[PDB]
Amino acid sequence: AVVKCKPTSPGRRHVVKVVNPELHKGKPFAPLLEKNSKSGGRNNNGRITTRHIGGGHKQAYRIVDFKRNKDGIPAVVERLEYDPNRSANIALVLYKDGERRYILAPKGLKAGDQIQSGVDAAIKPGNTLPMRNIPVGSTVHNVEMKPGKGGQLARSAGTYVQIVARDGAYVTLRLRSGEMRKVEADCRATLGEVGNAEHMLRVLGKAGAARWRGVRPTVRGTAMNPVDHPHGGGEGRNFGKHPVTPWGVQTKGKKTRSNKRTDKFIVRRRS
Amino acid sequence: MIREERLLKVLRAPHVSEKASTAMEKSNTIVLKVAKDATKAEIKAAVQKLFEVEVEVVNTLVVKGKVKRHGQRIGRRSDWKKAYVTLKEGQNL
Amino acid sequence: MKRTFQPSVLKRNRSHGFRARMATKNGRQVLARRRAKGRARLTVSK
RNA sequence: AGGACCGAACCGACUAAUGUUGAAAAAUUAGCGGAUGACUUGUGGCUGGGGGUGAAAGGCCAAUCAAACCGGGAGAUAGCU
RNA sequence: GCUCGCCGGAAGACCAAGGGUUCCUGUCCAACGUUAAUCGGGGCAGGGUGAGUCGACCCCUAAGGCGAGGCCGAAAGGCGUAGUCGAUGGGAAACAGGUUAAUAUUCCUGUACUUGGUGUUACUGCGAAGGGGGGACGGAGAAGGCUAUGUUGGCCGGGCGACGGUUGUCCCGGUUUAAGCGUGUAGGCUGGUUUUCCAGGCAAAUCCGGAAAAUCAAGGCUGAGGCGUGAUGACGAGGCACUACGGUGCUGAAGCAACAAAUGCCCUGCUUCCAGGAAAAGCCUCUAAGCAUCAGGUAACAUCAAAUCGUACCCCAAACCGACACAGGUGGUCAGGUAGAGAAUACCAAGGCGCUUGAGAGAACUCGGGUGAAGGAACUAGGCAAAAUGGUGCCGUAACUUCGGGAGAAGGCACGCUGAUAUGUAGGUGAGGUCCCUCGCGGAUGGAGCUGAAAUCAGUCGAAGAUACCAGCUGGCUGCAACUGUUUAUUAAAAACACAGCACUGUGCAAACACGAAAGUGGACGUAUACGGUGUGACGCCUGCCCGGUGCCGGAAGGUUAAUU
Ligand SMILES: [Mg+2]
Ligand SMILES: [Mg+2]
Ligand SMILES: [Mg+2]
Ligand SMILES: [Mg+2]
Ligand SMILES: [Mg+2]
Ligand SMILES: [Mg+2]
Ligand SMILES: [Mg+2]
Ligand SMILES: [Mg+2]
Ligand SMILES: [Mg+2]
Ligand SMILES: [Mg+2]
Ligand SMILES: [Mg+2]
Ligand SMILES: [Mg+2]
Ligand SMILES: [Mg+2]
Ligand SMILES: [Mg+2]
Ligand SMILES: [Mg+2]
Ligand SMILES: [Mg+2]
Ligand SMILES: [Mg+2]
Ligand SMILES: [Mg+2]
Ligand SMILES: [Mg+2]
Ligand SMILES: [Mg+2]
Ligand SMILES: [Mg+2]
Ligand SMILES: [Mg+2]
Ligand SMILES: [Mg+2]
Ligand SMILES: [Mg+2]
Ligand SMILES: [Mg+2]
Ligand SMILES: [Mg+2]
Ligand SMILES: [Mg+2]
Ligand SMILES: [Mg+2]
Ligand SMILES: [Mg+2]
Ligand SMILES: [Mg+2]
Ligand SMILES: [Mg+2]
Ligand SMILES: [Mg+2]
Ligand SMILES: [Mg+2]
Ligand SMILES: [Mg+2]
Ligand SMILES: [Mg+2]
Ligand SMILES: [Mg+2]
Ligand SMILES: [Mg+2]
Ligand SMILES: [Mg+2]
Ligand SMILES: [Mg+2]
Ligand SMILES: [Mg+2]
Ligand SMILES: [Mg+2]
Ligand SMILES: [Mg+2]
Ligand SMILES: [Mg+2]
Ligand SMILES: [Mg+2]
Ligand SMILES: [Mg+2]
Ligand SMILES: [Mg+2]
Ligand SMILES: [Mg+2]
Ligand SMILES: [Mg+2]
Ligand SMILES: [Mg+2]
Ligand SMILES: [Mg+2]
Ligand SMILES: [Mg+2]
Ligand SMILES: [Mg+2]
Ligand SMILES: [Mg+2]
Repeated sequence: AVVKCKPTSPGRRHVVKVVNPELHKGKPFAPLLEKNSKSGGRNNNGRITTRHIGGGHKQAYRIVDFKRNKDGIPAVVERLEYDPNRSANIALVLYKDGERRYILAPKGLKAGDQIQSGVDAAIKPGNTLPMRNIPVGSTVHNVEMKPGKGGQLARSAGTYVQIVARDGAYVTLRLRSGEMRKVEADCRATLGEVGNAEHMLRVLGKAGAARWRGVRPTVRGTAMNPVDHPHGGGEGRNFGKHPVTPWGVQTKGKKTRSNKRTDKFIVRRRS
Repeated sequence: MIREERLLKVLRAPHVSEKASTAMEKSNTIVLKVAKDATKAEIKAAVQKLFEVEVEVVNTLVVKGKVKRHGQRIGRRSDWKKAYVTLKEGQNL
Repeated sequence: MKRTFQPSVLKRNRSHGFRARMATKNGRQVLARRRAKGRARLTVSK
C-alpha cells in the first residue's frame, strides 16, 4: 500500500512510503545468505569508475535462484521477504524433498501457493517452462537469453516480457524498453509479472533518503571550472556549448550502441 | 635434559643490591645475572646442578641498558637478563 | 592545532621500512643509493 | 515518529575586541551555529602528479598547488638589471 | 609547620598511542632553567620493571596486501587462482589482603580456576580437507527488576569546648570484606517424547531438512541480583610502646537496618521501524576413506607442564605532535556532597595545585572591568559595541497557512520563611503477625518503621523571594534561497554548491559508460519500476512562437571522393 507521511517536519512533508504487510518481519533464511561489501564505485586500480556511489546501509546478499532448474518437484511458498539488493521482493519456497530456495516473487503469489518447473508444468504464475511450451501472447518474467544460463530479462519490480511470436527455433519477445528481440525457444521463462509494482510510486522526500541507498551527490558540469568539465567556466551562469559528458561526448541524442555480434537478434530497436 | 656445557654458560654472576639482599633474607630468593638467551628451565637446571640446591621457581626479567655520554660521544650499555631464583625452604646457599 | 606529523610506528614501518623497500625494484634502488652514499641508517627500521 | 524543538559533552566558525618582532607561522576572551544525523570519532586500508580527490571554493593532495616534493638533463635560456 | 587562595566531569585518578630512563637514591651547580637557586624532567654515580590466568606472541578471519602455476604486457612489469598474510573484530583460565625508596591481579599470605601431555581404572565405535548447528551481529523506544553509590537511623569508640549556651531531639570518627563454590531467583525463549518413510544437504550420515503417525501435558535452554559459603580469617576507629621522630612494634570495639538510586547489569532481552543490519575459527554434532578385540573416544584418579617478549615513568602533558619547560592539538576508562532537570552552574570532598622574575609607586595613555545626573540612537556606512530579556506553573495568544504550523507569538499573574489542614498529607516502600502452600529465593491478608511531593488557609521579614551563578530581547514591512545540510584549512558561509522532485537523452547485458597499450576490474553478483550522462531545482499555477544558423537523429536516389587496380 502507498502511504503519504504527515508533514510534522520539512523532511517528512513529501515522503511517500510503500508499505507491504505481507513481508516477513523476522530475519532472512541464513543458509542462503552471503556477504557483499561495497565498492564506492572503485575498480581494482582503486580509481573511481562510476561516479556517485558511496555509503548507505550494509546489506547481506541473498542467493536468488534465477535458473529454476529443479524440475518435476513441487514447491510451496513459505513467505515473502524484503531483499535489499533489488527492487523486487523474493519468496522463500520449500520443495517437497526438503530443499529451500529463494525466487523472485511474482505478482499475486502468497504463502501456501504451489509452484513447479519443467516442460510439463501448468501455465500458472511462478511456474517456469521452456518458451517452446509457453503459449504465444503470454506474459513472462525472469527470461533466459541462453538456455541454462538463468533469467536475465524482466527482473525488476513490476516488469514482464510478452511472447509475441514463435518462428522455428526462436521466439520474438517484446521487452519493457519497447525493443523486439529474438531468443531461442529452449530458453526458460517464469509465468506472470514480477511483483511489487508500487515500487515506482515511492517518493524519497529528502536528501538523506538517497544517501541511505548509497547514492552520493551529482555536481552539474556547468557549476565547475573549465579544467574540470567541458561545461565549466563563465562569469555568472553561462553555457554556450553543445551538452557533453565529462569526457567530451555529446549527451543529448548521440547513440552509443556498437555491437555487431548481437545485432542479428534485434528485430526492432526501442525507438 | 640440558647438556652440562650449556648449563656452565647460562649463569653469569650474582647480583648485589639492597633489593637482592632483602630477597635472600625474607623470601629465600637469590638474584642472578644470566645469559640473555637463558630460559627459566635452563636457569633452574643450572642452579640445581652447579650450586647444589633445590629450586622452587624462577622469575626472569630483561634489564634495558642505559644511554650514557662518555665525553661528548653517545654510548649505550648492553641489555642483560636478571633471574629471581626462589630456593626451597631449608636450602641455605 | 593539529600538525602534520602524527606518529604511528606500525604505519612508519609499513610505509618506509626495510621490508617495504625490499619489496620493489625502486625500493631496492633506494637502498643501493643509500649504501653507496654510505648512510649509517639505511631505513627507519628500529 | 522525526536530516522535529531547547540545551552541555562533541563537531564547527557568524560578530567584536585583543594580539600582529604574538602565549600562537591562524589563537585567546565574550557572545554565535549544529548537537539521532546527508552526525561525530579511534585504528587499519585504497586512490599519485596533467594524476588523485572534490555537496565545485581552482578547493585539498605533509606550514608548498592554474599542475606536489626530491634528484637528474643543468652552468636551460636571459637582446634585461 | 601554621595560615590564605585555586581546580575538583578536573588543574583529580587509570590506560592506549607516542616517547624511552624522564622513575628512586646519593651527590654537584659550570652550562641548561627567560631572575636567584641549596632546587630540578640539568650534570655525575648507583639502583629499579619478577606473570599458566594482565597484554603481546598464538588460533581465526575483515577491508586490503603478496601471490606457485596461470592470463596479459617492448623490457621493467600488470592482474589474479590455489594459497598465504593482515585487527580496529571472534577465540581457556585469579581474586582479596600485605609489602619496596622505587614493581606488583607478576613478590608474600589466604582461597581459587584453565588448557594440554603422560600414566591408572571402567566403559566404549573411533575416525575429515567433507555435511549440519553454533558462533552470528541494525536503528529507535518503553518499562520493570537490580546493583554500584549515597543519605538517615542504630551500634561502637572518642568529646563536654579560648566568647553567651551546649548530658543532649548534642559534636567528631568508624561501621569494610573478593574471585570461586552451592543455590537457579525477577525475567526471556521454546511444546516435549517416540516410531516409520524420503527426488534435499557435491558421496555417506544415526546429524540437519521434509512427510506421516502415536503419545504426553510439563519438558528443556538462558538469566541479573539476593542468600549461603569463602570468612573462628582478613581489614578495622583508635589506643598502647619505641623512634635511628624518618617510620616502625603491639593490640584492636562495632562491623547492622531502612530509604533513595544510575547513563552501569539482566539486555546479544522485549516492542517497533525500514534504510533490512561482517567473516572465519574455537565449540557441538554426523558420517567417508580407513581402523577394525588395535588405535581412538568418554568418565574418575595421579602426576608433569604452561615457554618467549612487555611490565619503570609521563600520558589533555614541562616527558606525545607543535624549533621553546610554547595560553594550541591529542582516543578510551572512573564519576563523592549541598543546591539543581542536568556530565550546566556555584560552593566543597578525595585528590591535586598557586601557573620559575620580584619589590615599590599609584602620572598620561592602552587593556579588562564597575557605576553614573538630565537626555535616550541625537552616535555611526550600519544600534557596531554595550545595555536589556532570561526559570517553573497557570491564564492567554494575531495575520497567514502546505492545517503540521506560525507559537515560547504577543501579554499577564503567582513564587521567600513559619504554622495549620496533616505532632509528615496524597503517593512510594514495606517489617512483624496471621492464613495457605503443587512446600520455596513461594502466594494472600496485614500494616510497624522509613521516605515524601503538590495545594489551600493563616501569619511574618525585607527596597527587592525565578534574590547569587545560571538563564529567549520582542514586534512590523520587504529582496533572495523551499527546507536540514555543504564551501574558499589561513581575509568571502553567501543569493554560491547539494537536495527531494521534474525533464531530455543514451543503454537489451559480454549494456552504455569509466580505469587500463592488454589481461582484467568497476557499473552489478544489478537487468529498462535498472544503470549512465546533461540541464532544472520542494510545493502551487504554468512553461507561448521560431528548425533560417550551429549541433544531433533519420534517409540513400544522385554529385564528389582514399587506399587498391
Ligand atoms: Mg543496491
Ligand atoms: Mg539529480
Ligand atoms: Mg565556480
Ligand atoms: Mg576543456
Ligand atoms: Mg551574465
Ligand atoms: Mg549569449
Ligand atoms: Mg610465581
Ligand atoms: Mg534536530
Ligand atoms: Mg535549529
Ligand atoms: Mg577531541
Ligand atoms: Mg569567515
Ligand atoms: Mg568561543
Ligand atoms: Mg540545539
Ligand atoms: Mg574563479
Ligand atoms: Mg597545504
Ligand atoms: Mg606545467
Ligand atoms: Mg642541455
Ligand atoms: Mg643559470
Ligand atoms: Mg573554588
Ligand atoms: Mg563544571
Ligand atoms: Mg639522562
Ligand atoms: Mg625525580
Ligand atoms: Mg651560584
Ligand atoms: Mg641561572
Ligand atoms: Mg636528573
Ligand atoms: Mg615476564
Ligand atoms: Mg586474500
Ligand atoms: Mg609467476
Ligand atoms: Mg596480485
Ligand atoms: Mg592467518
Ligand atoms: Mg585487537
Ligand atoms: Mg610507581
Ligand atoms: Mg546497595
Ligand atoms: Mg546516554
Ligand atoms: Mg605502571
Ligand atoms: Mg613555565
Ligand atoms: Mg602546554
Ligand atoms: Mg590605574
Ligand atoms: Mg577602560
Ligand atoms: Mg555597566
Ligand atoms: Mg546616564
Ligand atoms: Mg537616570
Ligand atoms: Mg525611553
Ligand atoms: Mg542618524
Ligand atoms: Mg551624524
Ligand atoms: Mg550586537
Ligand atoms: Mg551584556
Ligand atoms: Mg529592493
Ligand atoms: Mg539555503
Ligand atoms: Mg570546514
Ligand atoms: Mg577563509
Ligand atoms: Mg563485465
Ligand atoms: Mg540552479
